[PDB]
Amino acid sequence: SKPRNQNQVMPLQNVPGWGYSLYKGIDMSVPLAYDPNNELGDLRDVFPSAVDEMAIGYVCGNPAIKHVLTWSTTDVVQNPISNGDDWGGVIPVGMPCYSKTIRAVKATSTKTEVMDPAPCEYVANLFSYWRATMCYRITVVKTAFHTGRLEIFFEPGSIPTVRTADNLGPDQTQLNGTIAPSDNNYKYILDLTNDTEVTIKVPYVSNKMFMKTVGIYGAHDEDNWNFDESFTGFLCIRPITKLMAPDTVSQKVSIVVWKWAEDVVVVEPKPLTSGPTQVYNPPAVARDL
Amino acid sequence: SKPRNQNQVMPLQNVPGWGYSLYKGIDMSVPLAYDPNNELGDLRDVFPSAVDEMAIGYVCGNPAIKHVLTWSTTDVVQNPISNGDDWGGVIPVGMPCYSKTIRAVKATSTKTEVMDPAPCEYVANLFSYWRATMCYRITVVKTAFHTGRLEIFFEPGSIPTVRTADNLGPDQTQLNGTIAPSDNNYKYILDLTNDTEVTIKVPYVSNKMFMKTVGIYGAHDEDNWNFDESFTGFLCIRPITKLMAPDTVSQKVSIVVWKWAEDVVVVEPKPLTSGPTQVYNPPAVARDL
Amino acid sequence: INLSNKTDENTISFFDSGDPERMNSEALMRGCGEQIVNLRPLLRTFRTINDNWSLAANTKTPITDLTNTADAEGRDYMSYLSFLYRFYRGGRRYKFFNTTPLKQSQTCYVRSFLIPRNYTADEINTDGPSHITYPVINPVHEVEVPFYSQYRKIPIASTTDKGYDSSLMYYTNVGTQQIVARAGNDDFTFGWMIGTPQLQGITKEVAN
Amino acid sequence: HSIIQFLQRPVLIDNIEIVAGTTADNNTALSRYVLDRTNPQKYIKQWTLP
Amino acid sequence: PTSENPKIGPISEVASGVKTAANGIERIPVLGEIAKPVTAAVKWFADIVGGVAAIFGW
Amino acid sequence: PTSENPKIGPISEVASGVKTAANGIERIPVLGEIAKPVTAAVKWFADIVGGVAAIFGW
Amino acid sequence: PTSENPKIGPISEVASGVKTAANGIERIPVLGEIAKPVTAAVKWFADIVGGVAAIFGW
Repeated sequence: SKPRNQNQVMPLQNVPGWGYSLYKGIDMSVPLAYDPNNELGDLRDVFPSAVDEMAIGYVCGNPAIKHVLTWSTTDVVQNPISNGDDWGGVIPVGMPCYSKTIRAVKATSTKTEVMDPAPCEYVANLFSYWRATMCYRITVVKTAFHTGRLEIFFEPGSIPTVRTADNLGPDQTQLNGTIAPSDNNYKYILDLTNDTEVTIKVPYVSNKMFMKTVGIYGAHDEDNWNFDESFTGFLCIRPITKLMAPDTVSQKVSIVVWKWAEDVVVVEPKPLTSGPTQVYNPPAVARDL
Repeated sequence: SKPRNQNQVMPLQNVPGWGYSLYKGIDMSVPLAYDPNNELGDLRDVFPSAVDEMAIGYVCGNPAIKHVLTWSTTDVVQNPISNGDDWGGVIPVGMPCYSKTIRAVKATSTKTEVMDPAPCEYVANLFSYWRATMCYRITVVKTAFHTGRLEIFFEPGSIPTVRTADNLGPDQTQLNGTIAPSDNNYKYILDLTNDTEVTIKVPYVSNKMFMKTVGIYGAHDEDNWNFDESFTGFLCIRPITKLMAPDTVSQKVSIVVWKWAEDVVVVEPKPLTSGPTQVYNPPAVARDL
Repeated sequence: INLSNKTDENTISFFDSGDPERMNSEALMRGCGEQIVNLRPLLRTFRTINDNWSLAANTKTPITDLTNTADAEGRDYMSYLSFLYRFYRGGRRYKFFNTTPLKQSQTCYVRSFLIPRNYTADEINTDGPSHITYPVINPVHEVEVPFYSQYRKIPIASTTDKGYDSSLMYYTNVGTQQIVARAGNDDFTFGWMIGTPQLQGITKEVAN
Repeated sequence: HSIIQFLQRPVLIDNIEIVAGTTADNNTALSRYVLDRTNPQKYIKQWTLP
Repeated sequence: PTSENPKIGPISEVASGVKTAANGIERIPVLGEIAKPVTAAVKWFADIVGGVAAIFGW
Repeated sequence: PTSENPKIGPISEVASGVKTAANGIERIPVLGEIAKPVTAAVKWFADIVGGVAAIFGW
Repeated sequence: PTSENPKIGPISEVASGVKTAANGIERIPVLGEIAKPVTAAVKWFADIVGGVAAIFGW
């Protein structure tokens, strides 16, 4: 009735929380429930949309405005349109962020840098390396009486920069038609006579399989390598023909640029940043920290 | 709903790291990843060669030069050619190393011994016992006007040695045709009239199933047994006919010997050495240690 | 006779011996019990690179501080064999056996994080995946680092880029001494086969 | 001819003249051992590629 | 799936019924990602409507 | 394989597709040592292209 | 074999090929006590000659 053991001696390891950082596995979490098989139903008639809003292709596919430039009748040809917004004319091609402002408050002056990310950039900040096809919708706010020719050309590699102590910005003097000819650059010349828009998809090209998601985080005169290594290149928007406008309309137009990503790939679930992911909560007044 | 246990009491052993020194088994290493089934792909289009460079037959099959001798017109017949390099004329047959130099630096004089290994020797140093078919390519650097006959004969067993306080070397006086006749030795007489080359494979023969991988490591007048026990025998290269050369060419030729192994077998994954495997990093100058 | 210096590719073997594989397999059956035919299995094995690696409390230590020497030494197989090649790929595995001779606190715990190679602790966050052990119930901290790379292969030389592959960061709330053993994952290997370096043997002091 | 073909064109890079009995690095034979970096292996020529 | 572990994965994989590149920009119906309607597909609901003896305490 | 342990080995052996003495001097194609191409042979890739419910978090 | 333990024994029994009372005085060929020649009967040798992917490190 009471036979003898015939099993062997199991070897073991007292390692609680094995693989808790993974997404797949059998969790040893005890449910404070009635049924061990407690499980909610499917998502029918929960959210206003039966679409999966958590897929990377649906988030990084939500475009956002990153550039609003001012193209005046004075803007010179084959010179990047640098009026109205930061990073004027130049568009670093990539999922990471390239633009940041410094909030300096006070003795001393504490400086924290703020970012203006699109959903693609928000997502990329969560990982170490990225790879994607970057898509840009370049719209012009004009009338039927503004005419002009716009050149959008892609240049691979690092970007000419005027590096500061706390930020980076493009050197507009190294992007003129003399120093930066577009004769051997993939480009699209857009006529504004009647049309206003062109969407531009830039596939992934680099000597690396994955670029960095650092971007402008901590980027300045001393820390500048990762920024250059976070992008495949840059677009530059230069006038082929001066803006044509009678005195019955505005002597300027606004160039709006939407940004999103397609064919997205993210590699490491750890950021590359000095510090963690932190959301900027704007204080009540300009004196706070 | 809540029945009773019917399982038995498992016997166990808290033995973490069980079999970590083996090559096969299920590793309890936690991956700092996203997927537990993280796995790279195959090696297509990674390295310049789709060949397996990690197989013992591909490494020990990479030959290397171990002897460059100088056969002068003065060299006597049936005497080993001992001019130009160490271990002159004699070739200890085996995967281990047989040659080493002593770097003596300073009171005191610190002496460390350095080795010149071929890939077969590099591999053998990682194990305790070896067994292989040793292959030697004996080339002669000459012209069409040098002629001669060369005798390469295999002698099994220990080698005649002039043992020093820090090294071992062959006794050239016990290898002359008088003391060491080649009449009852496997050999190959090579004519140099037009040919220059003969590859010689020496199968494994010994009263042991495996020889030692120690070789010359720590070998000297006092420590000499393992060296003799690390080789199946030795080849000796002696002139059957003096070197024939007019005064229009060099009065000497260079005998180059490549070494590699085939049908290789290694036994224990632990070296036989006093100390560990250590790579000699040549210092900047001769004063360093 | 014709004047010429040529090569006839003459080959000779010295004995009427049996098939070498027969004899080798018999010898293995009688005196080894196994057969090593490739050197990747040695990268799958764990070998010691340090028997005593002391750490300071509450300090995030990158394991590069140790491997950068343990690779030049040549004691382990991942180092010895690296001197034969120029490339590598794949991930790595490390084991930390506790050798702490004193009680520092009522609760000793060990923690491992990711980090880009050749970075410092003040250059990286502590987020991302992690593994935590308690040396008192489990004195063996086993962890694996995947091949999170911008490149399909990694060279064994210096590069202009930095942070192009992942590594390990190690943290502890107390001063721990550990035996460190490393190895490669089921995907690690090397590339070009090149020549060998010189080997270091017995050393002696002589009061001349 | 395409650019590829143009790049497949053999180009003369160097032209060496070794003379016997010079005892120069061009005629200094490969050494058995290298104990110090002050006594490295001597080469005839070196080419950084590509 | 070539795995040297007899347990190829930690869990039993469940099929979706999706005809889209999951990392693509096209919409994905979240109901086709899994089948968990009000049916015997759910464990406790199957237990109830099948009248098992455990929901009664036996 | 004569083994008195019901578990003859620690792992499940995978076949190669090699026609060479592994300890021999002849080249060995490293792609024939294992099949892990871009196919359903890889676990996570099969999970993706088969659209399992776990890659979505279910 | 009447055993109330589902695991009747600790190990998997291997047959011999012997025709003799083991405690008898007649000789017993020790090669008929087990089959472990140079064949696929041995685990590592079968691994080698069958070219499995583990002997290569995969």
